[PDB]
Amino acid sequence: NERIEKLQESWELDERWEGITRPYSAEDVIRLRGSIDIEHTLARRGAEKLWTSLHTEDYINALGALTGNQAMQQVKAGLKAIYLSGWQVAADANLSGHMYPDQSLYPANSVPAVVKRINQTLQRADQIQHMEGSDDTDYFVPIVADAEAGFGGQLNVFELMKGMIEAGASGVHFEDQLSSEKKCGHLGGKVLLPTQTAVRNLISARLAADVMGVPTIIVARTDADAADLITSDIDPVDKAFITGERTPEGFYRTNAGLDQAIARGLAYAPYADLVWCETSEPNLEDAKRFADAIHKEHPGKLLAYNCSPSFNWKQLDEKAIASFQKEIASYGYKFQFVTLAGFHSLNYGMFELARGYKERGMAAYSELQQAEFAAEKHGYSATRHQREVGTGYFDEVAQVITGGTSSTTALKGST
Amino acid sequence: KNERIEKLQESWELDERWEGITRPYSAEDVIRLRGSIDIEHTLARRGAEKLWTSLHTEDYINALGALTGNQAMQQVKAGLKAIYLSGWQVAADANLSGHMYPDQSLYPANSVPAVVKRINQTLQRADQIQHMEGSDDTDYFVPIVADAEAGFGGQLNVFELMKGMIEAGASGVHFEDQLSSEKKCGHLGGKVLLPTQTAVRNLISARLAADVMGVPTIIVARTDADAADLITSDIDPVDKAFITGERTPEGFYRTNAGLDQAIARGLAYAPYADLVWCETSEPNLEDAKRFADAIHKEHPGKLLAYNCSPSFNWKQKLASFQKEIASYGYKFQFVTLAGFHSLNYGMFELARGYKERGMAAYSELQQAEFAAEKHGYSATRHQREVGTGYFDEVAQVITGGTSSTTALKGSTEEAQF
Amino acid sequence: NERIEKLQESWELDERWEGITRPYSAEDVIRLRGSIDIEHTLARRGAEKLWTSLHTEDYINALGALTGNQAMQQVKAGLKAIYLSGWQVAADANLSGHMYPDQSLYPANSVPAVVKRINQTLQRADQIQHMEGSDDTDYFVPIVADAEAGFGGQLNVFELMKGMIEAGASGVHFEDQLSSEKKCGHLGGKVLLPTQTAVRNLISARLAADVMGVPTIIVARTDADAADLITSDIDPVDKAFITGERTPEGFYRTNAGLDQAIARGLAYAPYADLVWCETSEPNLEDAKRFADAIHKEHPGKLLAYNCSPSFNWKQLDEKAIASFQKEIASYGYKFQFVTLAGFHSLNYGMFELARGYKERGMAAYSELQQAEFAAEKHGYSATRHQREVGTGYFDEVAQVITGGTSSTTALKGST
Amino acid sequence: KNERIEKLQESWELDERWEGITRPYSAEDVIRLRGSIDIEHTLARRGAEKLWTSLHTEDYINALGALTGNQAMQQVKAGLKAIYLSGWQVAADANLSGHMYPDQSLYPANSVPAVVKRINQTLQRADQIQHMEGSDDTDYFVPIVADAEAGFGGQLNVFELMKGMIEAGASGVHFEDQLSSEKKCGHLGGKVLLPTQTAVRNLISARLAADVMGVPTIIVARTDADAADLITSDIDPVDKAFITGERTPEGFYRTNAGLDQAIARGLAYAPYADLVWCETSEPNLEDAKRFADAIHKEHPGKLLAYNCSPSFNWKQKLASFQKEIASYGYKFQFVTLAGFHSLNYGMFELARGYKERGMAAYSELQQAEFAAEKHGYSATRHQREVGTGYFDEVAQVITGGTSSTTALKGSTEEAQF
Ligand SMILES: [Mg+2]
Ligand SMILES: [Mg+2]
Ligand SMILES: [Mg+2]
Ligand SMILES: [Mg+2]
Repeated sequence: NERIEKLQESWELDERWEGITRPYSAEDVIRLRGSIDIEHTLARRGAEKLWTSLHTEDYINALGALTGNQAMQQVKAGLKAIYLSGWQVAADANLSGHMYPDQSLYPANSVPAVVKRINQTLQRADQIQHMEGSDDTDYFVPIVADAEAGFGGQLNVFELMKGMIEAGASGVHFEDQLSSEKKCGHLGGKVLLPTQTAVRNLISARLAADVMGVPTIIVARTDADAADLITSDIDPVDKAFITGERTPEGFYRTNAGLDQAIARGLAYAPYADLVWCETSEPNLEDAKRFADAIHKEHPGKLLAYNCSPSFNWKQLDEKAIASFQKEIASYGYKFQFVTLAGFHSLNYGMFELARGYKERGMAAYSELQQAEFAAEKHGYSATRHQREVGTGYFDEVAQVITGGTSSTTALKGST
Repeated sequence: KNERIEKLQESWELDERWEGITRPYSAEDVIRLRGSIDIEHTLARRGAEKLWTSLHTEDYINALGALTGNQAMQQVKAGLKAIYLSGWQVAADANLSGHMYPDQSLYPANSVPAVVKRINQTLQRADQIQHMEGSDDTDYFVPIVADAEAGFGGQLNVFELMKGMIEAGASGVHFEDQLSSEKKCGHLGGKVLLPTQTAVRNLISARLAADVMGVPTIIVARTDADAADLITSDIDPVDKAFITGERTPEGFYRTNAGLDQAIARGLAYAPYADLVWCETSEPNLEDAKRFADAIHKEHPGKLLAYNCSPSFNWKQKLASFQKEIASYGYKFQFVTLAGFHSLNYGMFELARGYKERGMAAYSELQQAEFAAEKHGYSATRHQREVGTGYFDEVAQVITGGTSSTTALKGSTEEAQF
Repeated sequence: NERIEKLQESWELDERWEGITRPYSAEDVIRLRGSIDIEHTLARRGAEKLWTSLHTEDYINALGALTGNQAMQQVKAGLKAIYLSGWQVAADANLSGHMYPDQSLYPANSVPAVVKRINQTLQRADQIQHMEGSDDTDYFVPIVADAEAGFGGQLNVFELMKGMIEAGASGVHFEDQLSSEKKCGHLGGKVLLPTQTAVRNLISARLAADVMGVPTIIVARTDADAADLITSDIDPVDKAFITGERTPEGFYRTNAGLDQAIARGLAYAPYADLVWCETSEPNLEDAKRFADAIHKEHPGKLLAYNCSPSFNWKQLDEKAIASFQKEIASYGYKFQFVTLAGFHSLNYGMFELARGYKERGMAAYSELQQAEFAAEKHGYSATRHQREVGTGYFDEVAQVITGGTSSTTALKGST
Repeated sequence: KNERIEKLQESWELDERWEGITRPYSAEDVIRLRGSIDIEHTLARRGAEKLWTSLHTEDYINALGALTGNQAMQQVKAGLKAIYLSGWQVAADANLSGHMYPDQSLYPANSVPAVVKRINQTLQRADQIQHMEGSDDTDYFVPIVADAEAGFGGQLNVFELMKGMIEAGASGVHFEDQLSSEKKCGHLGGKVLLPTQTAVRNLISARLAADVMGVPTIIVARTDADAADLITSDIDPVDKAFITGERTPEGFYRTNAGLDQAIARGLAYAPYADLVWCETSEPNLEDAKRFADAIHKEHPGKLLAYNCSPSFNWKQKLASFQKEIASYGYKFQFVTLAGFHSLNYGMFELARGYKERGMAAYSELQQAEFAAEKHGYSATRHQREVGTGYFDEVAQVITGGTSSTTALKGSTEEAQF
């Protein structure tokens, strides 16, 4: 009854949970935890640090990362969150090793492997700085990871959520698409789950976070803006949008648009810490519309916005773009992210370098290196590549093990 | 048995591929170790045949380090004729432990083979998108040259590692004469050489594995003996010329590190490898010429390999470097850590841009990506790049074309691109 | 047009494909293969060897294996196929490392990792025998692997099938359950896919087998015997069984039983090489019923039967059990398998050994060892444990590399 | 900094845990290497504390090799108080390459940690099923003792491996004094010893890693020097007593293999380990007594570890063996390859049964499983065993109990069991 107490208590009495329904008991959670409590330091400090930041910052902008090096540069650049894109993992970082489109094709433990990758890189960055006493950068920046539609049912979602926390994610996002026909937000052929089925996914995620004993941030996303199909008419709430027309597959045609997005947003809002409307373009008016509707029933709900590379941020005007993030943080969009920054950064950079190189050999490469040296004074250390990867950290381990007598120390003698 | 031994025996004596190569074992030994069936390894064969051919056809072949499928994919698209696979890059950002490590054989031994397989599956999906659309004649199956470090242990770990590289579809593999338990990056201190006889055993085990796998995989013998001023032992008469007599606390022996200790190693290894690589501390034309001249006196025409390392300050303005050393026999040239510097510098520049100017910094990259299209860059159309069109073609074939949930038709990539 | 030829030809003209519909062109397959052909020796010889065996044997009985050692003993015992149970992988051999029930909880590339495991063990067994010339056992025995419901949609099935072939499976089985609510055949709460959706999975698998250029054997399984729920009324064919009643989730109540099993079996039969009816008990009468109905429309269709450890093969009579397999091979069930033999073999053996050991120490262990020695003369080599794992094979590699001068050879000096 | 150094410094000087243990490094060094935060490792701590406690409380602790969660799970259920994790078994049937290997460090170095994590996740699910039902008071969190072989390389690979073991929730880890590139099973020929100073460095690196991970993980120093008649080098004065002068082609040195070379190693290692293990070629009571007496003269009460190996013909009928050697100080006793013999013999007996008598052979096993239930065997009810009841309880909590698709109600395990 005492482990149940120090849980039921926190719910009642913690501002962290104001405007959050949990339609299970603290008795249920402790029945599923098993007989002991396992601490998850990284995911707990993470969840706490992201929650603080979202209330103490004007807003928090992130870029997608599909490597720990990529995330380490985000953090050395001064970003205060990391976005783990399911698209990017599908494209270049999943456990199958295949390039896939964004249709839940990869094995469901792929994203959590990348979260652990990122945290292990950040820890090494922290270990190097600590040993040196060379700077006071907090490398443990919260990671917000894509759980797509949970890769199947309520129990897959549960397992996935447990995986994300084990890995040490600070926040996870679930979308109201059908796992079986899941797509990129900015592709056609999207299929919605009944509102109740999307709400059961969100309860599942939170119950998983409760069993793991961690206040992980849960983002509810809706695809209901473009999505004009749904799997069932079973929820009265959705009958308001169905035409009655049906595809061969059996799915139901629906009136997509900001109305459906808004219907989902208010339904999911009592079960999420942030709400996120996938949009087909970066329309300020629609962002404001979407926000207001949520805020009427859910005053000061933290909202999230995908500043998508699937948009042409130029066909949009130049001064509007410089001010977009500040402009939408205004409406309540306190977590903002460029989903595919890492994919475009990675492909653009290697294509331009390989072409410089094919055309002009090491001259081309010396342009990167020189660009690297000029960037040292701004906090780019990766130019000194052996230090960046912790060659100095492992030298110090060798000196401690050998009491200083090692002749095979790496850094002294290096060229 | 005599059946399979003879196809093998024939090819060893007839194919110009194995000219100037010794095998100190027999076809009978190879078939004894193979098992009762022959398993085909299509991409490893086609790659080894293509890489060899292009080494005897091009002025030279120049590569960059790839640490992801996408990176390798942009290298092919831009016109490069091989992919270098850096174990350093894998240590740092792409190994199966998920840790950031320095170049010291700390990662799990099957890591580079995993990245080889990744790269190959990316290239296969790139071809499949091209094939389906009949929209270009690009060969996306370019040879991968993979880092086997010092083999992660002895002669059997080398055997296993060499087999892994080939199953994953590597065309070339390099082994270095360092002690595995003390392995380092070429450009760090505290390198410990293996006795020469021991370095020769590893290249022999490497050739046994490729013969057993029935694939003519390229082997690059690498020596670290330019900067490495320790050897595990005085057992090999050939190494006594360079041993000072001084021992370390650990029991290692001091050697006179230099170009001569490298020339000694290069000539020991040249019979047992298809290319030879001397690691160097600076881009020195006269060391490269002397090392080449020393190798060509005993193996005229021997293919040589040069690491144009990012550990050097490319401020040698006396470019024209690749052409110059290619004229000395250096046909395979690669910038080991290109992938790490590209990825790392790239995100840092964008992230700093982003902190400062928000979505304006993102717009600049998009608009640089559109500008690269005339050069043949397609990743700005990213749904097509990762094969959304290919999986809609799979969907349409399964449903006979009634599929309602096809992806591209009604995507922001149709309207806005 | 010539790679299309040496495909369209095989279909028309190969007995292997008699009574098999492919509702796509050879043009479609070659459009998806890409520009070259990759040989898969193991999966091709496998598919050929299993197909031969099923026509040249009275029938083929298998046991479930969740390790390569387990499969090596099956083969040294004289079995001619191996059954890769999705249940067992869920229980003790999946890439997540968790014990799960049989509800598609594990990552979707888990089963193909176990097929590659098994083939790598068998190859080592073949390499040892070859080197020695000590016996002529064919260790490359066909593996028949569980693809559950494909872990999502038509494209997951496709990817999974490709995975199974890459791994070197000789046969794969897909079931007409909903991936999202998938269960063990012998559990409650089963949910059927529309017949057309189960038929699209099977086309998907075969198209994948066609792109991979391998005549992989495809088993269609139905859960329609116990399963009394279905996801949609969209297929006219299924309206014959729905009551019109609906659960909260939205699913449709159905009249389960041999009639529904038979409806699915004839629907799936033109798209599969074997048909398999999951049954709630080992009823000879129902097995015969099921067979006859299939054979009327599909004369001499190869059928498959799960002799399930979920049955009490004793509450069944003793002489009926000794003759069951021969009895049902009679009706056309030429592929028969004990799904969970490996799970029960593994848990029973370790529990009885640990208890013997707790009670009587090394005396207990010497009973196993003595049981092991008596079993040598029947073809159990694992008693000589260093040879079993290829210590001799790697010694011979060391002698070849060193030209015989090795002083660190393993076997000479062994105790 | 002084904060964290002192909790550490305190515990080293006060806790009876570290009595008779040297650290040749400082708390300051440990905190310098940790990073800026303390990460907790619950199962590694609770396990190390439980294993230590039970080693000072029980006549002795006896274990069998587990190579799967299920196997470990049956060992706990049957009443055993630890699980041995064999690297040999992992080589053979349970490593991350998926190959069958002999005991020679050919598998990927993160393999045993993966099996440690597997076993722990199985035990966690076993507890969760027990907890949910309030149906027994069994402690399923029994200490796992894991094989780190010779570390897969040098002092840094040992450091990394020791960290992996702890993250995965190992309670104890053993390191052996063999050369990694030549590692063997204890009972094969061609074992090559590391110089003593080198074996000591590895146990020091092992303790640094556990101190840095802030967990009191048990370390077992193992010596192979009873049968191993080669050493890599003559560098260590302590080893000159046993070196004959004869060198091998490879440069290894001949040593006088025996109990004396083992006693020399055991006493070198005892200061740097929590238990000491002498590998032996036969179950000899007088060697075990002499080895124990030699260790207890310098470290009275030192905990000792005995491998009751399946490589021996248990026909020593002069059982009562475990009690006898436990009386000599051998508190941790384990049958390394039990899991492999259990799994292998078990399927072969069943498969031969099955070829001969079909489903009658299966019925016998079922009926043996029912007979074991009175002893407390539950796996015959297999849907419950793998937690079908636990995931139906998860389903009911998510749906508030309207779930139609719960699994057990209307299963053959309800009716027929
Ligand atoms: Mg996504
Ligand atoms: Mg390297
Ligand atoms: Mg199954
Ligand atoms: Mg071992």
